[PDB]
Amino acid sequence: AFYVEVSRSDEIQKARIQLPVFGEEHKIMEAIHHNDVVIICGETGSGKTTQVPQFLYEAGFGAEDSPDYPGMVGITQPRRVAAVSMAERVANELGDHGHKVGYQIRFDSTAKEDTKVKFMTDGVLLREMMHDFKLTKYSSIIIDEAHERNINTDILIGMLSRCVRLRAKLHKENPIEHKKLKLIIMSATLRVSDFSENKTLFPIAPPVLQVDARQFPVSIHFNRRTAFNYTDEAFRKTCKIHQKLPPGAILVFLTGQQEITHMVKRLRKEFPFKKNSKYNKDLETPVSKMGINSKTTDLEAEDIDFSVQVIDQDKFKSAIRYEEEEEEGFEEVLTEGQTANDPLYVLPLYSLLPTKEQMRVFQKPPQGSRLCIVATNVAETSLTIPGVRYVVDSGRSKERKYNESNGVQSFEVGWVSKASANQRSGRAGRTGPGHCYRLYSSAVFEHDFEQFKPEILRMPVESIVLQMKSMAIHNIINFPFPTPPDRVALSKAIQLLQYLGALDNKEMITEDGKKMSLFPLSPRFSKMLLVSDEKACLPYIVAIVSALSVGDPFINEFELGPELKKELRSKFYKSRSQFSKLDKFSDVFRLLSVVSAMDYVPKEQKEIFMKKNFLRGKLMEEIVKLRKQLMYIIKSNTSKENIAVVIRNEDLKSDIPSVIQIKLLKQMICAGFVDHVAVRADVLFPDDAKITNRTSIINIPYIPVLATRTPNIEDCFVYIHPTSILNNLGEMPPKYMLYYSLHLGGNNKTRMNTLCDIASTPLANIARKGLLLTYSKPLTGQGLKTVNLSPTERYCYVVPRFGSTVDNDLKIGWDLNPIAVHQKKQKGQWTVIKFITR
Amino acid sequence: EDDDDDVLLDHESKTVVVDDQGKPRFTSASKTKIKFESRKIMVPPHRMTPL
Amino acid sequence: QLLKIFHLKTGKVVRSMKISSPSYILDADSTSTLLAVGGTDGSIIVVDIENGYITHSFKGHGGTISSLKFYGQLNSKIWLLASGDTNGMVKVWDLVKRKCLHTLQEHTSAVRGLDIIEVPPSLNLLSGGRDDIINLWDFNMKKKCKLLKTLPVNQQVESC
Amino acid sequence: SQVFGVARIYASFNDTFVHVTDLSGKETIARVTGGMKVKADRDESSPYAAMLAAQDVAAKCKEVGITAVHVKIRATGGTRTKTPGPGGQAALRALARSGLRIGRIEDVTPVPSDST
Amino acid sequence: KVTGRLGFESHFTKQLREGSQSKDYSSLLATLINFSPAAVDLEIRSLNSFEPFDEIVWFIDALTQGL
Ligand SMILES: Nc1ncnc2c1ncn2[C@@H]1O[C@H](COP(=O)(O)OP(=O)(O)O)[C@@H](O)[C@H]1O
Repeated sequence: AFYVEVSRSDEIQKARIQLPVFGEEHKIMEAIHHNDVVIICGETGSGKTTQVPQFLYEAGFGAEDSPDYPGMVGITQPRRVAAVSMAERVANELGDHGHKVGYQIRFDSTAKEDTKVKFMTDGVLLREMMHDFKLTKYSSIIIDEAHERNINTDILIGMLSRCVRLRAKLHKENPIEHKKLKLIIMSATLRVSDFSENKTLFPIAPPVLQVDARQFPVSIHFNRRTAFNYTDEAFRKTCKIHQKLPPGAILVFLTGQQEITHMVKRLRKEFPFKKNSKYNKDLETPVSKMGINSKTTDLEAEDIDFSVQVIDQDKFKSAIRYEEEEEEGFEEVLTEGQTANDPLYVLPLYSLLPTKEQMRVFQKPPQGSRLCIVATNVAETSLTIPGVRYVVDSGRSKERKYNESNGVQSFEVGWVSKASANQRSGRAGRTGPGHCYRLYSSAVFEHDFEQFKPEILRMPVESIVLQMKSMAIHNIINFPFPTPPDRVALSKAIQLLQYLGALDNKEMITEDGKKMSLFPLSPRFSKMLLVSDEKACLPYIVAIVSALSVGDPFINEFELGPELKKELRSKFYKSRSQFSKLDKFSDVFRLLSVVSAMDYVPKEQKEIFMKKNFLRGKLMEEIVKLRKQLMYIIKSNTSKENIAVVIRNEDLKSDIPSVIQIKLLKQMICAGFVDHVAVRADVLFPDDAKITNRTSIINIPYIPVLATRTPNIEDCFVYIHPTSILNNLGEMPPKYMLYYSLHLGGNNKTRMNTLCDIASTPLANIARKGLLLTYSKPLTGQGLKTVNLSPTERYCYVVPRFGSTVDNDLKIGWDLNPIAVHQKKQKGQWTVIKFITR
Repeated sequence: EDDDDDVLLDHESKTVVVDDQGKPRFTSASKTKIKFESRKIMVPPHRMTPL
Repeated sequence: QLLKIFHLKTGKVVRSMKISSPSYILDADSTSTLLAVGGTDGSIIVVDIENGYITHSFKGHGGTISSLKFYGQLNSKIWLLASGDTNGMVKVWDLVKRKCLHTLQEHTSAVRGLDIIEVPPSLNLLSGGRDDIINLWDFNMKKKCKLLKTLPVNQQVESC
Repeated sequence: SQVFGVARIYASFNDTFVHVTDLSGKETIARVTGGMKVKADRDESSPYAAMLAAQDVAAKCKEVGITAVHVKIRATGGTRTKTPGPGGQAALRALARSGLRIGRIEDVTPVPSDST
Repeated sequence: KVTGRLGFESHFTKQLREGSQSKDYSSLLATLINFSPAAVDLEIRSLNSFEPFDEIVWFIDALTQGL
């Protein structure tokens, strides 16, 4: 009832006494006994990730004898590597009780039997909570390192607040039919007021506690320059460290799996072993390399490419131009017994490691060999390496970056914040007085490193609410987030998902919606790459979405546009009318064909095409870098073999589409941007349009869907951008056009980002999946009759209405051409199954 | 008022990527005819001209 | 007509393939997710069982195909196949490069019962038969050799 | 590379036999009749009975390993019908359909030179 | 085959929506009495009967204000 007797080993016992998380254990357990939602504001290097669930098993969480808390214990590491490492850690810690510890890192893994204090992953228990909205099983829930402000942590505590509210409400009247629910949140920083003292997240104010530790002096060293190749900078620095500096292990904060494996094999090459055992151990570490776990697991920040970034040396120096021999950290003496060419026990640590390389960090090196870790953010707050003294930091971590309405959308490696950078630097003075080497200047560290942002701010809210719908929570408009986003924007996100087909009219996610939610990309592009696996158009569509995600390739008006300027503009227009232009005059076939032209060129003939046909070098190289990776991503998710697909060369390169494939890709990009459609104003207001041929082509007015039509003239009247093939030829613009986005010019004319042209019927066929269009009654005035088969079937002939003109509250919308449908009479209304070809 | 007409309806590799739990996974296989048989039947030479 | 039943509460026919020859030998891996089946002509298809379809063809061989075996340790990069025979031979395939590793024509009847292990890539294998010879080999990854024969007086079927 | 059996399809009266042998003649493989498939005793010379009999022989012979069959049709001979009935063509059509390569169709029915 | 200028809806349901927003149905009933019985059946069999029941309670209130 009160507790069951626990036992641990002697050395781990005294280690728990020596680390300062043993001091506040009674105050924490009494705050847990007196209140459910308890906040802990600890840090890394303390011990709170490990020993607090042991404190909960001491307190009686997991004890069947207590009638208050007879349930499970769930410890929620957001990274599955952290989940398994702390699982084996507390399996060592509880010892004779240590068989009561378990892990569950993916969804296909279910609960193992021998545990009652089990580790898991954030997405794992969110799907668990989704199919168990009640959560009978788990008496307690531990949210550690929630300070990171992940989207998974945000959705996690946003569900868990209402979860613990309803569970406590049902429990406090009757303990028999309803048990307690003890929520224990941890963090690394102390800015936990957005978790505790937010009235939307918690109207009831929960108690806040601390239990931090001690740290030896960290000597931080900023370099006089900042190198371009940070890998070679860190490698040269770390060979000088292991050559000259006193003993103490190394942690190298670098970026990715490829660079980390290259640095690990280079370090093993520089400091090799003669012994076959250690040589084969390093061989096993270099052999076991990759894993993905695409769909049937949770996901992390190792998608490894969705990034349109680009770089150079003048770009880097112009970014850090505020920064205007004897080097810091090169002070102490080499110690005796420590040779300059000592063997190095090298270990990579990225999130895509196997378990039999994730356990090898915590093994002692051979004598005469110094330990070394080359890693990324797993060893920042969750994990810590017992024995490091030198840490060396590149200051760049891979996360999500996206800016709006301009086609920049990259999952790139930016620049880490000041708080997280100092948290990475504080691992130097951790075992003794240590040395951190930050691979830049302190002027750089001052300027471009911000102080304190959430993934819910860095990621689009449409993908955020699609993630919530795949996790099956429906009361999203009033859902308690720490940073609840713009309600206008998330209502536009729900409207956008209804437009794309992810959400029905009763707001439950479809199968196509879940296949959109699997993607680490925008909902529009995810719809594109889900739909275009039809009739061999996938290289064309992946070229188009790669071009829109990388940005504008055409050197058009960042330059000229008297004796050579005329000839250069003439040859520039000739390069436009050349192999850039052969198929139609819509807009975007040039943007397809310039990348299809990258197959018609040998590798040593690289610079002549950009330098002749006015293309940007780094963007034109990163689109043909991005195309392979994006085709890999969508082939991996939609093809019948998930992980094992590879991308050959010519199928990413090219072929040539004639007529059926250009009209098919036209309806594909319509499926991409079905709510960014536009009409020539003759078919809505032919008097105000003044439809004449001598009106300029960037003055024939276009009207978007869903926009308010007040009696002012230029409300919807947005115009064509000058950078299309219209404004360059302009004979007669087709009536229905597409755009990507809108940019207001200086003359108060909202110019466009026009894409293509549809007449009526592929637009209707695309919109049919969406919830844009509302059908009419069957119209058989002068035409041929509706043929039934049954009182629930119909072969009728109906006109569709796009922009919902029923009860027109100024949302402008237009009719289409009549089309023959095949209805099925669902629940009183007549939904449509398909169309009928002529 | 000109409406278009579009349907809009509906090799191998030499490497592995295994799993997070062991469990290897290989790439796709290449694609996969009846017989070449014959039958000789004699004609008696009184049903020859009808044949 | 190959079928697979998921043994769990969904006892439905998950996948169903149309194989070429009527087969009479199957083996799944020591791990899961690999099922090898060879017909009564020379064709040894192997199938990933999760998303069930053909992952390797292995035309390769001759005659109707006797017992065979996998080489599976979880999280490896080797993944061999054993591939016995009726006219006495053992033709070892891998699965990571789709190549015939070593052709071995040495037996006199149906090669039933062969097994693969490593002892410190060493990877010794052992192939019995309806003839009385068990005939273990060293079987290196690049080029292989032979060792002792040690001749049991049986008609060995599945010499584990 | 194929190997050959020999059919020896016996199109008897009130019964039908099919049993493939290796092409010596000694080691017979899978003797079936028309009786051991149907259950009526009236049509143990049925074309359907010979059909599934030849199907089962084809399955067992593909299990053993023979792929082609030199086929030899024998009627009951003697001073009797001297000529195959319907069961011979029925078994012939069945094991010509059932995935088995066929070679050298003949007639080995005995001829009497005027016996009794 | 197709036929242009069949824009959104027929005059019965158009006048029904306008009459329901205008709180009287007199012109709707004046049309409905007037036009042919085959057309009357052809429109009244399809009155869009589903979960908000706007069109069908508008029709019942129209016959209320009629008789
Ligand atoms: N799997 C493991 N095996 C052995 N030691 C570990 C393991 N994980 C963490 N440690 C050690 O335990 C100590 C306590 O850190 P930990 O509890 O993991 O994080 P925090 O300090 O954030 O609570 C650290 O010094 C770390 O080196």
